[PDB]
Amino acid sequence: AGDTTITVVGNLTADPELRFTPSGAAVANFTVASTPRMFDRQSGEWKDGEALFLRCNIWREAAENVAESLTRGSRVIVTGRLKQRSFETREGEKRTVVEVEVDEIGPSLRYATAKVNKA
Amino acid sequence: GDTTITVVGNLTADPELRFTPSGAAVANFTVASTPRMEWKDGEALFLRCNIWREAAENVAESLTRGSRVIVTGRLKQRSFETREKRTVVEVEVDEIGPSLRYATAKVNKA
Amino acid sequence: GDTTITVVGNLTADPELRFTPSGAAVANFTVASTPRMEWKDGEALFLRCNIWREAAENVAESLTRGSRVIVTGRLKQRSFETREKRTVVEVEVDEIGPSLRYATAKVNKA
Amino acid sequence: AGDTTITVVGNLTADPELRFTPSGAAVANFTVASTPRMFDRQSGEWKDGEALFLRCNIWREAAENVAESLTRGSRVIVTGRLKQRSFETREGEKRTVVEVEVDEIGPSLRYATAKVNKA
Repeated sequence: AGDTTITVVGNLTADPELRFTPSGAAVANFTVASTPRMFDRQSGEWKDGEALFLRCNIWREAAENVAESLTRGSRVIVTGRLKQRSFETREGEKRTVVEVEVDEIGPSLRYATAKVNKA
Repeated sequence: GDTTITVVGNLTADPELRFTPSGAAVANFTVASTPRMEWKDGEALFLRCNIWREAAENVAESLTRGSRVIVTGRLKQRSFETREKRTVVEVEVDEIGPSLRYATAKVNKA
Repeated sequence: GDTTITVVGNLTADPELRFTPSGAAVANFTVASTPRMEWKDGEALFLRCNIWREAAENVAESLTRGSRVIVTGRLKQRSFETREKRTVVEVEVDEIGPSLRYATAKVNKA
Repeated sequence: AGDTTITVVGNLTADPELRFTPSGAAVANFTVASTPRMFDRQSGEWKDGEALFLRCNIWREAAENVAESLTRGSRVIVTGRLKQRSFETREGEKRTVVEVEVDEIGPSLRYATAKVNKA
């Protein structure tokens, strides 16, 4: 009844890639780079932790809205479901990767303002 | 050890921006989350939210009554123990953004 | 569209097991979540929880006052609008288990 | 300040693998198989969705407690942080995978009871 759900905050590594299926349905893909931060004891200020890079998918109107509104570097908040997709290596094997099927996404207002236009 | 929460919903009213006596910007708003499954609204959940600093000012400039938002933060609770027991909750907002589910946005850094 | 929450904390009291007039088992318990960072407790957050069916009976059999638990469920809110405004929250528990952070458990299916 | 956090519910695919670092610190690894469920419209009851398999890591006392308490098939609830680890293929390349650094874990009481013993 419950999918595995997630919230990620981070920046897009690149402009959202927008495609259209053969039916005309829009799909946008992008990756969120999430930079955590540790205390870094033994003197010293903060220290950025290893970044997590999550590939995200989103469909139809929401995908179009993402393509119209976000770009490389955009700081975003994303909620969605973690899904495992299967791929194919040039050596025959099927290696999986975890991606986010996005439910909702928006630009963070932490360091930015936004002019919102409702559909 | 902090209990975190993500809520999606609509501002019940325009964010109220103030400044502490110290000069620090603070914004208060309430998120109304009404689940649906175009048939049958669920119970409506109204979460009081507070946020600070530049984010506070960006919220006040960018969002209004009705704006659909994604909010993540820490869930807080108070009890006013009394004459009579009263509790409220509140979310100390870490990040907030307008949802692009049903809208577009022109974004402007800094 | 449902707002979910995960909370980690300790039962304030032994779970209270009842049966609806229908015969359905229900358990009520409250989770006290006290964040720490062995220096400085944070604010304590007490979430009323309800769960149903076999899970209700397993909770009542397995957990007591003090038991450290991991709880995920849907956050619910009520307003008692009145003579005077009063709200409470509650978590409709999807799953619950005792944490193995500071304890072991002998587990027994069914 | 915020890591990317997650809650997963599922079953262990196998008994937890327990190891000890050269310092004597315990580490347990295991994978949670999370089976979501869709409505399956166009007549028909429920239908299990594609399972998500997440590799989980946990350390020290908590790892020992997991090894003492859980086995293959154990239904569990897990909270933790999503981390990307780097590996090495037999063809030279470094392929990453997302894992859970476990904060807390416990056996679900959904279909089971537990005798809890506090340390």
